Formats: sequence, C-alpha cells, structure tokens
Amino acid sequence: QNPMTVAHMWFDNQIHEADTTENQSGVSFDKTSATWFALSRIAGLCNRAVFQANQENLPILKRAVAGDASESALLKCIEVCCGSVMEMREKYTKIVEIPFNSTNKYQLSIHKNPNASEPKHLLVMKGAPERILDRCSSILLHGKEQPLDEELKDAFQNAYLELGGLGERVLGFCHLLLPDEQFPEGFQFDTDEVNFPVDNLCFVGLISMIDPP
Ligand SMILES: Nc1ncnc2c1ncn2[C@@H]1O[C@H](COP(=O)(O)OP(=O)(O)OP(=O)(O)O)[C@@H](O)[C@H]1O
Repeated sequence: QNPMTVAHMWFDNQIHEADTTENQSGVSFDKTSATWFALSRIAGLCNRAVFQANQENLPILKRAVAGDASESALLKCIEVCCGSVMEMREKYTKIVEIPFNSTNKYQLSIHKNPNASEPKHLLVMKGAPERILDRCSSILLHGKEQPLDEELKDAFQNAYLELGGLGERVLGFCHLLLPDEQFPEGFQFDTDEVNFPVDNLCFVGLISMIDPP
C-alpha cells in the first residue's frame, strides 16, 4: 500500500514526533548523525528484507520484497539514501552471528568495522524489545549514553506499548561499541568461546513504524 516510513521512533526517551510535517525533506532538521549513525549501521547489517537485488528503472517503494516474517519497512528507510545493504554485507567480514532458535528471542552479530568512529570490532543485537531490555541497562541520547533505570524502563515501556507490544511490531535494535586494545586482533569470539559482554551495553532505541496513513 502507498509509500510507508518509520514515523515513530524512540531515541529521545519521550518519542516527541520524528517526522517532518508539511513535506518530507531535511528542511531545517540537522544531520547530527550520532544515534542515527548507529541506527543506520545496525539497521543495515541486521536485516533480512531486501529489494530483490537492486532496481532497473523503478521506485524503491514498488520493487517487491524478499525477506522473512520480521519486516521490510525496517529497510525502506535505509536503501533510499542511507546506504547499500547489499554492499555492507561484504564490507563487514561477519565474525559470528548466534541464532535465536526459540529460547533466546534475541540475535547477535559481532562484526568488524573498518571505518567511521566505530571500533575495529563491535557487536549488534536485534530481538524482542523486552527480552533485550533484560540485559539492556543503558540508552543512547543524541550520541551520548544515559543509564537505564526503573524510570527509563517506564519511558521505554509506555513508548513501546503506544507503538505496539502485540507481537512482531516493535523491535529493539541495539549495539555495543567493543574495545580495540582490550579485545583480540584475531576476532576470536566464536559461539563457544564468546568472551564478549552481554550486559548493560547500549539500547540505541526503537525503529518502530506506522501502517495506517
Ligand atoms: N530476524 C529477526 N531477528 C530478531 N528477532 C526477530 C526476527 N524476526 C522475528 N524476530 C523475533 O522472533 C522471535 C520469536 O518469538 P515469536 O513470538 O515470534 O515466537 P513464535 O515461535 O512465533 O511463537 P508461537 O509458537 O506462539 O507462534 C521474537 O524474539 C521476535 O523478536
């Protein structure tokens, strides 16, 4: 149906819009890409939906999908102007990517990162917003951290619950900026020999959507 977009995202701890009324351009909105940089990195690699290859002559929003039962809307506001995911699949060498199976309700992907302010190894998570929140004890405010607490849980909860909370509708999308010097050059984590933290980390925020116009 029609175009779609994100509309609502939770990044400020308080929703406060996040779509530029009158018409969609960057009229007066700053780039400032800190939270956005992460919310475009995770959002890229940690995706399964694609635009069935690229495009012959025709719009991103009327390609098709290929993908699995999560969403494609997660990607419809990435490949538009945020970056080639079909490229970043190979840009990042893809260290390890623990499956969720049916207990975990989260996935991980470690990955390297050659470029930008990101450490040479990082980690990214996706999965059910609550089941992430279990470990997730920070949140990311305009490139800064904040400590999560019962109050920041509340802010998350009432947001998440406004957005859906039904099933697969809201996802979590978090990361971890791992150390360079204090981690191994051999990227030797494995899935057996983990050695990586799975704790407070950095929640980043909710890449939720809308569906009615
Ligand atoms: N690619 C994905 N990456 C991460 N999480 C995803 C992805 N696609 C869907 N999810 C997750 O699917 C997971 C499984 O929970 P879900 O409620 O879907 O189980 P189910 O097996 O369908 O349950 P039921 O047996 O009741 O139908 C949830 O963690 C949800 O976040």
